[PDB]
Amino acid sequence: DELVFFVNGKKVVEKNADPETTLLAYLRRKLGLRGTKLGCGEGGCGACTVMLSKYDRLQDKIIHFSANACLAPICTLHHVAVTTVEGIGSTKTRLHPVQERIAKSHGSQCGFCTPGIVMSMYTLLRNQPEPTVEEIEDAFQGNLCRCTGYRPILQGFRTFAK
Amino acid sequence: DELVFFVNGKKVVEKNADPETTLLAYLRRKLGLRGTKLGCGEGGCGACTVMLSKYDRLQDKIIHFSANACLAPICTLHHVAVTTVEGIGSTKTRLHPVQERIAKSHGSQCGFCTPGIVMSMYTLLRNQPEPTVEEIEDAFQGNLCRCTGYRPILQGFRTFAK
Amino acid sequence: TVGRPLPHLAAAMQASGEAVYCDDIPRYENELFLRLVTSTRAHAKIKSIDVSEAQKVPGFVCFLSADDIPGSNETGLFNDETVFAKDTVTCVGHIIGAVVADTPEHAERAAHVVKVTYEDLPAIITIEDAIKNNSFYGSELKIEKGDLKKGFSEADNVVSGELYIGGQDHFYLETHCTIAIPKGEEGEMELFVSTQNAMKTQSFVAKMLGVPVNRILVRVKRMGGGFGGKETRSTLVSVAVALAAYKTGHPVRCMLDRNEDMLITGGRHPFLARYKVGFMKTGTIVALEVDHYSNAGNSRDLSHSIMERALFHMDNCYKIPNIRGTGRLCKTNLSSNTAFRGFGGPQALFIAENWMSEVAVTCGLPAEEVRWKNMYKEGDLTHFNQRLEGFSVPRCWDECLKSSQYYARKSEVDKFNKENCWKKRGLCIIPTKFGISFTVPFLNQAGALIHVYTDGSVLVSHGGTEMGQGLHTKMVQVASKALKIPISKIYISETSTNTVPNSSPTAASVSTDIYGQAVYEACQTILKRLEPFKKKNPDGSWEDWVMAAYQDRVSLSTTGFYRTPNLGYSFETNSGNAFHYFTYGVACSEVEIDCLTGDHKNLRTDIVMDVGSSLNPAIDIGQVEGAFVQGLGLFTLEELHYSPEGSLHTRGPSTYKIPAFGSIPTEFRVSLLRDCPNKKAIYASKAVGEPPLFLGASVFFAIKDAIRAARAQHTNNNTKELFRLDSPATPEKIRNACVDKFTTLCVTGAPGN
Amino acid sequence: DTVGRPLPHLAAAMQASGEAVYCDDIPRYENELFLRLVTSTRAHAKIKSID
Amino acid sequence: FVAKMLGVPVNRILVRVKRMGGGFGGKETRSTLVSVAVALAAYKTGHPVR
Amino acid sequence: VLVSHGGTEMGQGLHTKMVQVASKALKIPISKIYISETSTNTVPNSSPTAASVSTDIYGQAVYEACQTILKRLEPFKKKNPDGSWEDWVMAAYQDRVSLST
Amino acid sequence: PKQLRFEGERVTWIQASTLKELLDLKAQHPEAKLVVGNTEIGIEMKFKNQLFPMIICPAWIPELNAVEHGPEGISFGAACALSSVEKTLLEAVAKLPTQKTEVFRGVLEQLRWFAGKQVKSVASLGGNIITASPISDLNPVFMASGTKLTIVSRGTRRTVPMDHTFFPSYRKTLLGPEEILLSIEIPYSREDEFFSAFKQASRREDDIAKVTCGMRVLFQPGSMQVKELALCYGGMADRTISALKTTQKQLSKFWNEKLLQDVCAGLAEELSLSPDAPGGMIEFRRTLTLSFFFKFYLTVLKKL
Ligand SMILES: Cc1cc2nc3c(=O)[nH]c(=O)nc-3n(C[C@H](O)[C@H](O)[C@H](O)COP(=O)(O)OP(=O)(O)OC[C@H]3O[C@@H](n4cnc5c(N)ncnc54)[C@H](O)[C@@H]3O)c2cc1C
Ligand SMILES: Nc1nc2c(c(=O)[nH]1)N[C@H]1C(S)=C(S)[C@@H](COP(=O)(O)O)O[C@H]1N2
Ligand SMILES: Nc1nc2c(c(=O)[nH]1)N[C@H]1C(S)=C(S)[C@@H](COP(=O)(O)O)O[C@H]1N2
Ligand SMILES: O=c1[nH]c(=O)c2nc[nH]c2[nH]1
Ligand code: MOM
Ligand code: MOM
Ligand code: FES
Ligand code: FES
Ligand code: FES
Ligand code: FES
Repeated sequence: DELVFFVNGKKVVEKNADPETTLLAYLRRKLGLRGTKLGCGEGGCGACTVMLSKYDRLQDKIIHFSANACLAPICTLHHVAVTTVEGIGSTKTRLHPVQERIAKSHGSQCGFCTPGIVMSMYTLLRNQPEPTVEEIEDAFQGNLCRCTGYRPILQGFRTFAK
Repeated sequence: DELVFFVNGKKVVEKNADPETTLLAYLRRKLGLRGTKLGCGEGGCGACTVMLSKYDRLQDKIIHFSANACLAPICTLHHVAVTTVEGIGSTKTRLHPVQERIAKSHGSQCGFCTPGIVMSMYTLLRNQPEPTVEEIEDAFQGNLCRCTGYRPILQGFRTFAK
Repeated sequence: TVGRPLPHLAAAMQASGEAVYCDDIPRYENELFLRLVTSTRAHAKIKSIDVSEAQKVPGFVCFLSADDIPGSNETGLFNDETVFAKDTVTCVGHIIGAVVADTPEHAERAAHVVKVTYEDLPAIITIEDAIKNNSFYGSELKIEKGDLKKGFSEADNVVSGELYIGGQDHFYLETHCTIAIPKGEEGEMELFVSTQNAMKTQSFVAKMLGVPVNRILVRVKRMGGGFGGKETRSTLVSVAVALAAYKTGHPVRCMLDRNEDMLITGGRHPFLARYKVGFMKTGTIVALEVDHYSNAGNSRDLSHSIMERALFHMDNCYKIPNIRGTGRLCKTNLSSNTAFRGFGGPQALFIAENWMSEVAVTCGLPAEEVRWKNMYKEGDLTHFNQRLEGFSVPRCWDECLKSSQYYARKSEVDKFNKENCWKKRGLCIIPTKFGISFTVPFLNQAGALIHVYTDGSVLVSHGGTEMGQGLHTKMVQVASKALKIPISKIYISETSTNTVPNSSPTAASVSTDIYGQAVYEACQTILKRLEPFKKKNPDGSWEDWVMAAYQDRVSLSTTGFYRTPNLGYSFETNSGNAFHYFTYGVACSEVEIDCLTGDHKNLRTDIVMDVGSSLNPAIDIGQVEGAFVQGLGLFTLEELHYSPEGSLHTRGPSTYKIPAFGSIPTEFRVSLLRDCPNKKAIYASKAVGEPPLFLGASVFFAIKDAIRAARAQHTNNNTKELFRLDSPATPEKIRNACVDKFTTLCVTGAPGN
Repeated sequence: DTVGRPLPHLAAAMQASGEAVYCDDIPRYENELFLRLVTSTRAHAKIKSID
Repeated sequence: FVAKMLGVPVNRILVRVKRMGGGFGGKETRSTLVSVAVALAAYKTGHPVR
Repeated sequence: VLVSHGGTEMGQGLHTKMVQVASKALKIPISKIYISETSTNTVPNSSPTAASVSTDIYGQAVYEACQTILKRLEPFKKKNPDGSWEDWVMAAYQDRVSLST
Repeated sequence: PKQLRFEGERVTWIQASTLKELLDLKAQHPEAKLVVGNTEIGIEMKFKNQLFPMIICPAWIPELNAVEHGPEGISFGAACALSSVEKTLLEAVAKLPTQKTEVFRGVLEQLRWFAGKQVKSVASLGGNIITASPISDLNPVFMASGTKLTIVSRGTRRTVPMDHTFFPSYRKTLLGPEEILLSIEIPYSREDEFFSAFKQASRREDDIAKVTCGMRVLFQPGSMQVKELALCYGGMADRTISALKTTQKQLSKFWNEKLLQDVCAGLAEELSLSPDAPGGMIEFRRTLTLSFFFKFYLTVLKKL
């Protein structure tokens, strides 16, 4: 059978899906979208954060949630739409405000954890356009940064509360 | 049907031969043996000179002749054995005397036409280990060199006569 | 823009995922993948290696071992390592070889399936085994000032004891990574590595291949973190991937998974310390004797220089008249430990703050009173006979006390502890100083290379690598000021061995200083050369001058160079400058512990750092914040745990806990000290990278304060007792020291109390 | 000191073996694309449309 | 010429030349008709191009 | 030794001739010297390789580069008259002298 | 929505669309590995080197995804994400009265400092339970609360409250080789019924030696007299265990100073560790078992 899912809005038809392929591997290495990073492969660092969207035949609504790409078998993603860091904005066209915020706040130093924190925050905003300081801070239990000490990121993102 | 030929002694099993594939394209781009060069694609420069070997069911013997690889369909090569410049020697192991000779004689300058002249001469020696000045000089009607003025090549190869 | 808070130049590309790290580089059509094969024994003889089943794995290309190497199998800083292990393995992650295959996946399957047959050998794992087996690299390092017998005779009280501080993994979000491209001519090779040390990557590859250094090109665009673990250890990947590239004639790459990296790459040196302090009832230190032991692991690497920086920092900010510090490097069957942000300072500084906290208890005085009494004055000499000029710690200290409202919050604390029974609070204020310069004098050198092109635009290149610290940003700020042109006209692409040769590793926190200087010189030369054309056309633009210089055949390219003046400490004699200057700081922290679970909140931290005149306040605050939270990680949270056989259990985020969003103090305030220019460095600034990490200890001791209080509540009644608390103070260690009706068996049996 | 002495071109042996790398001989990337110029068939003309 | 066509400062553009299989003047300037075209293709598609 | 200059190699043996000059200027074997390529990030603003003057002008640039290296190594040469090129080179690096110009 | 099938180098993956398909495939292939979020299987294949040549993904099946509010409590399909559990349960806590929500709040505590939005968004409930990690933070809760488990195979259907017999040996659960966990009903808290959940803050070995517990007391109507008492722990053996001897001994005893003394003597005896138990941390581990209970004891007294 054919595996059909979307990435950054674009249709992906995988005719020979291997059940062992993780979405991270698939983005980086078949699709060439290198924004999503490998940081540990065991679901603890968040560097591989993506947002997934599926229609839920139940809530009626389309849901959006965040996910670890290093653990997500592509085979679970039939009819699911992936959005990566490169799907929300770019210095070539326009940064998404989430991206510009972390950039101008000095919340990114080495930068390797940034795309996943961008995604962890971007997901929250998709589910709650006006979230609380409470909700912003807890949105990141699954992202680690070794560089910043976290204070600048939380401060930069706090501008999305009230 | 499968296409089966050999390159520098190694078996090549092409399961989906395209009739339009030239040997040159195949060596360079499927096999990544980049010592054979494109100079014209119309059989006039010799930059793409290889040696071919087939068993001839008639002479009894195996025959060795030279060929333009820009014009040879791989499809004519079933059960033919190709030898390229990387098949006869190398600075990594040992230069074949034909290579060492052209080098030490100042017969190579820019060097783009060298692989094919090496091949044109190498073929002559496979068919006549002790050729005459006459046969050496005529061996090269199909090789052009824009650099050397030919004199040093011929002088360097002359040491193969007598 | 110097002194203005300019965001990191790559930040927006980092935010978008356009910024290219090593593994993000596109693959060649024929590019291959390597996976290291690694020991599963601490100490053994390799009996055989069997590849049978790896060969059957789809896409397998070859297995590599020691026999495949064409040049030398002798590698390491001090030539004491193998590229591939031969007869014996000397630790659990010891590299034996490597599988090469067509996909990282196929590599992974193939490597996992290589059977090694071993023959176990006697094995030295702990510092304690190393001592008792007399197993060290080199002899004892020593600094001795004054006279001990007479310090100890004159002494009122003499506290002695033993301390341990655990190692640490770098946990750079990006693991080690190398792409090697073999060119096919003359042994040439081009390499893209995540490394702080492109000069050693180059040497090692060449030594291994048997080819001159001039054939080998090493490029480093950026790293996803270094913190020291890429000063040297990067070469365990680089050299292996190079060989693969040599053997197959194809491009080859490797990025390690986390678990490989934590096993193989080495981390911070654990220290054991045995100490003896002599003091007056006043709290004035009169003598101090400390023997240090580090756990080096199975090669020398940077261990010796680590113990030197430790010995230079065994005083913290304390004038100690009679002093003896020794250091021993334990030779053990564990991954070779290496550089980690602070490079032995943290460990020596923590040892120091440990006996100091005990002086103050033993004397029943408050800690701040005792710390202060013992503090260096402007112009005092260190135990290593270097003059302390511009000693700005008292300013840092007063200003920190004041804005941290330390005396008032101390009231709140003893208050909280009287009304709270199973929860307690602590508050501590700690100083630091940190020497700036590599301990080895020859590394304090730096080249830069500037081209100015004819459209007016500028390409800067220098020996330093970018790992998140914003080195390129700061360098671009200096060029732009030096040159008197907008930052927008300048650019740095990458670091490479073909632009700046023989560069020292990007380390020791002196990169802004030394590279800043080199770029400054480079700029200056360009300014001389343009002077005439500036005079001929005073109202013209930079572009006119530039164009007019080219038309007149004046070179628009130059090198730049810098040498740190006046360096050279001697361990015999005990004199000469070890450092160029010191960075200074003070932190105060408040924690609340739960005495029933050992858990804790960090409530508040206030930090005042002396950075001189920051080239970039944003970047420098960012350095203090980062350094501090890694120190907080080192002292309270991060714990590497090994089996009795020397096999690491802690091999990912799930069993190794580095600080998380919610770990950081609820109130996290950082200030840079105002109006304190530093004459000794580029534009009156100071190195900021490593010096703040140790301020994290401020949480260790606040927790120790909280534990003290819980013990006075529920155990004995010594206002003056000392219990041993090692580092890291994790939940376990914290709970156990809250000796109560629960930890003794309750029940109304009896024990302790 | 080899100045004045007939030293062979330093790359000759590699040129003789076909190890010497010219532009097109550089390996391709996995995603590498190929361009072919479209060119005029007229000496002087107004371009009216391209299809 | 690559920079001018792309509208980006010169310091963004790295040119490397190992060797040529002949020049004789034809690659003093005229080389750029290809170079500039291949560069654009690289710009427009974001892939390497030859 | 890694030599780089503005000239490009098209078969005329420019790199060969530059290597011969460097080796004579520096007083060391040709085997110790190499030219990899010509690039805009090593030598900027280069005139095209043309007009037959490349040996002349690049030769002279490499000569100058060499001279500066020779000044720099002079002290260590005097301190160690009987030592090898590799000793002078290493002794200069240990003493924090630039080996790039 | 039809069944899909994918084949690769070593594994076969069947994406089932119907509970019948699932139940049939498990009968035909009892060995088959079920995979919902992969957050456990993924680890096992990559780091522990397991190959399961045959995988079924039941993620699509309604039932397995359903959230039902019956009179006993709230039932969650075994495939619902921990984040749905958390969201459904947050609403229950905020809507219903305190006295009916002790267990839910227990579950929600374990759910607090547990993974991240990424893991919780794809990690299933059933997935956790069946994984049977000795340091699972949820099984101690389901156990102490007697959470009812609905387990199905082709033909058969049983419901059983989770108790100590449900985890027989390391990583094993009491499912037959054809059975799948269909759903999980987390119970409403009764009158005179109180609950707590605690966990060690940290973890140091892969799946051992992290103390975590669920605790439940039911009193005689309006009294302080114990009727049911359950103290379940992870992190003290190779599986979720229950302090059966200790709590049995306290039936119809009064909730006071004396009971505290007896329970702690009991807990130190019954959950005692040999000084070479896997995981180390012997002394700290003891201390958390008693200290956790003391918290429970103290908290119950306040709730009383
Ligand atoms: C970094 C991270 C942090 C974590 N932290 C914690 C933590 O703090 N506390 C904690 O308790 N856990 C923790 N976990 C584990 C997590 O809770 C479980 O991995 C998860 O619930 C498994 O669900 P899954 O959908 O991923 O199951 P899978 O990995 O897809 O499979 C789970 C197991 O159950 C079987 N199975 C699945 N569904 C059924 C079914 N319906 N019927 C019968 N068998 C079935 C599978 O065959 C397999 O054995 C963590 C995991 C990660 C990634
Ligand atoms: N973001 C980030 N900051 C960092 C590091 C890192 O890897 N990432 N390494 C530290 C270490 S170990 C040192 S020595 C200095 C090195 O860079 P500098 O010399 O420019 O300060 O920065 C420190 N700050
Ligand atoms: N073999 C060879 N010789 C050659 C060329 C060449 O392309 N190949 N170019 C010629 C031209 S046009 C010039 S201007 C000179 C330039 O190189 P030089 O300055 O080193 O002589 O090489 C000449 N000789
Ligand atoms: O020799 C060294 N001396 C140092 O001070 C240092 N710091 C990091 N790396 C270093 N190496
Ligand atoms: O000197 Mo920093 O690399 O530990
Ligand atoms: O000067 Mo020759 O390149 O035309
Ligand atoms: S790589 Fe760390 S969670 Fe995916
Ligand atoms: S900035 Fe380096 S890890 Fe976050
Ligand atoms: S390329 Fe000129 S003859 Fe084939
Ligand atoms: S060497 Fe240039 S064509 Fe013969």
